[PDB]
Amino acid sequence: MVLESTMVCVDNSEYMRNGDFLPTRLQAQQDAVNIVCHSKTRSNPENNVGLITLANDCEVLTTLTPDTGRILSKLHTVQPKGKITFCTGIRVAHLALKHRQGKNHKMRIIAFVGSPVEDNEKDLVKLAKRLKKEKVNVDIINFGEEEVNTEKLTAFVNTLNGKDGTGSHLVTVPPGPSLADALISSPILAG
Amino acid sequence: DVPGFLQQSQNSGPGQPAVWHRLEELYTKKLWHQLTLQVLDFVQDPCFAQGDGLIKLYENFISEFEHRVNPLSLVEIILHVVRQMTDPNVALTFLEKTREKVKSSDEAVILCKTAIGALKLNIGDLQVTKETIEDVEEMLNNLPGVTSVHSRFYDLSSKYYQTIGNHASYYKDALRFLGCVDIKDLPVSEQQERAFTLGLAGLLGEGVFNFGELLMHPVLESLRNTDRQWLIDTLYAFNSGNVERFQTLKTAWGQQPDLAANEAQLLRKIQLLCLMEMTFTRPANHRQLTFEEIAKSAKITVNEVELLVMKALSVGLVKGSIDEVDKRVHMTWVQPRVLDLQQIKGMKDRLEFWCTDVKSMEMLVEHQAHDILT
Amino acid sequence: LHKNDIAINELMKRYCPNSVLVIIDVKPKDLGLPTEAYISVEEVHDDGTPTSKTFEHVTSEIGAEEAEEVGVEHLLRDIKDTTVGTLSQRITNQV
Repeated sequence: MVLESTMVCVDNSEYMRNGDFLPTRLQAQQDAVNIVCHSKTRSNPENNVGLITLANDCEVLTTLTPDTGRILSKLHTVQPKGKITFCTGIRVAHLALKHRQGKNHKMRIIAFVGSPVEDNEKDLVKLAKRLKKEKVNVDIINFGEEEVNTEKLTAFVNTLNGKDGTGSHLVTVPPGPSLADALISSPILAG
Repeated sequence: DVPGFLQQSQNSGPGQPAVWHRLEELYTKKLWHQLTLQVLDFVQDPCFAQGDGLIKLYENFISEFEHRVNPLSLVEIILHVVRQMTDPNVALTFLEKTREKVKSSDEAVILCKTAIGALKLNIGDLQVTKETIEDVEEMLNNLPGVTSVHSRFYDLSSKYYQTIGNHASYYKDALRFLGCVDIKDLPVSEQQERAFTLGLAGLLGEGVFNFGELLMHPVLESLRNTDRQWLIDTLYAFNSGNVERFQTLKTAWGQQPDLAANEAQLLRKIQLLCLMEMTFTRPANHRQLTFEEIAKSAKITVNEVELLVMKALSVGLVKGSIDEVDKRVHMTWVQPRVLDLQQIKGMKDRLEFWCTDVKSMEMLVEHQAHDILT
Repeated sequence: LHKNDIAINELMKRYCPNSVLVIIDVKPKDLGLPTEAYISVEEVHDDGTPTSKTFEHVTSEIGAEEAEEVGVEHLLRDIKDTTVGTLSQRITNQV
């Protein structure tokens, strides 16, 4: 089958609990993680999935493992503190990709961003240049918004994404009554 | 009540619709966090505090049933409510309601009891308030050392400093206030009276002998540049010691109230200063001294020096015991405390000398020792 | 000693009880005691600085239980015991 590693980042902030959009969509995207990890389990059960947040202090809840049994139990106690962090959130994952068991597995990291980026364009294009240098697949997913959806983020993705052929895809979800599951299941990255 | 809110939201004063536009926009967007931010920005603005009685209660209710945003903001705005209305009667009921409404995730009970105590710091209650204050400071020894809550606690200790009961505690907390300083963003005009009552508390503080610790941190002397130098002069005089009684007499008669009864006590406090300074003056070259210099500097007779050194041994800052028969004065271990420049020069000097001596002896001995023994 | 070490030790401060930190050298060129035991506690600062994790030095000694002494002594066959006398004492008195 397909050999790759899956890294999912969840937003522990209070912006996910807002009353306009979904009623604490954290559980919804949790169910998304569940159905996509069960999908990967059905396809290639030998894949491991790690879990960490975007907050200031990076704390791994569960190390990468093929068994999601205890992971489902570790999906709780999100510890709703902090706001957002980007750079070290990347450096705690992409640099930690070398701690995986199988060396034949491809590097794949996604993210759930529910908060505005505090970092300027410089750090963005630099980190994008780094990820492009080490050649790691990155899928940008943003749940909820305040300011304009894509402004510098477009150029960010374009500069971050190399190998136009069968490369990474950008996921942009607008406001709506529908869930995020079938919406993030639309690209080829899911299933 | 959302569709019914539009009626009283639309109608407002002359300048209110300016912020009310963004307010109603964030209200239609149903953003609770942005709503709270807009509320704090509204409170930050110098409102007339007249027709805000409705929006205070409205935002109070909203903050009550939203169960999302940090309740501490609700505590702040309800403190503004009890500040504007000045009604301590329903204040207890409101605070109790806020304590009962909030669930248990993180503990805000420290700031809640801080607010309760602060409102109870009036002439109504004293002892029990001090007790629950002790409870508050005994609450969290854990990681949240942000000290902001402890800064509000320092304000509580200032309201406690309004009482003449304990001068020492406010100074011990003033050290914490001296160490928790962040930036200059806060008004200097307030810092004038702050450093003023700080100077008074430091001067009248019986829990401290030398004032050099207060003058040690650069922020105070940097913030006192605008203020008159009469305080800095006598503080630096108390720091470097007084060889003259004229200036300290001038600062003794400088402040009329409450300084008269404590004047002699301050004299008994600073009489040890010349002692510790003179015993910390010469580290070598005949440490042995006499009461002549002491009586000359402190302008006191030979009869009171026994009671003077008796008090010196009563405090416990000096272990000095003189075995003399004929008239003599022996000195002992003393604390450098704040700083000395000549003792730094002497430090590096004696240290360099000791080091090169140990090195010289080591090389000298080991020279033959390695050859004839090995 | 890196600044991140407080965050590294914070994990074992949460999950486990209070942890002791030990600092050694990568190259044994240090003649002094290579092992320094540092306890992790929160102490009240006199200057008034915010409360943070502070490393306090704790005295330590290097020793073995039973068989480890034998193993070391056998693997070395160089170092000597206390051996009260002239050379053993004068070596110390020199170095």
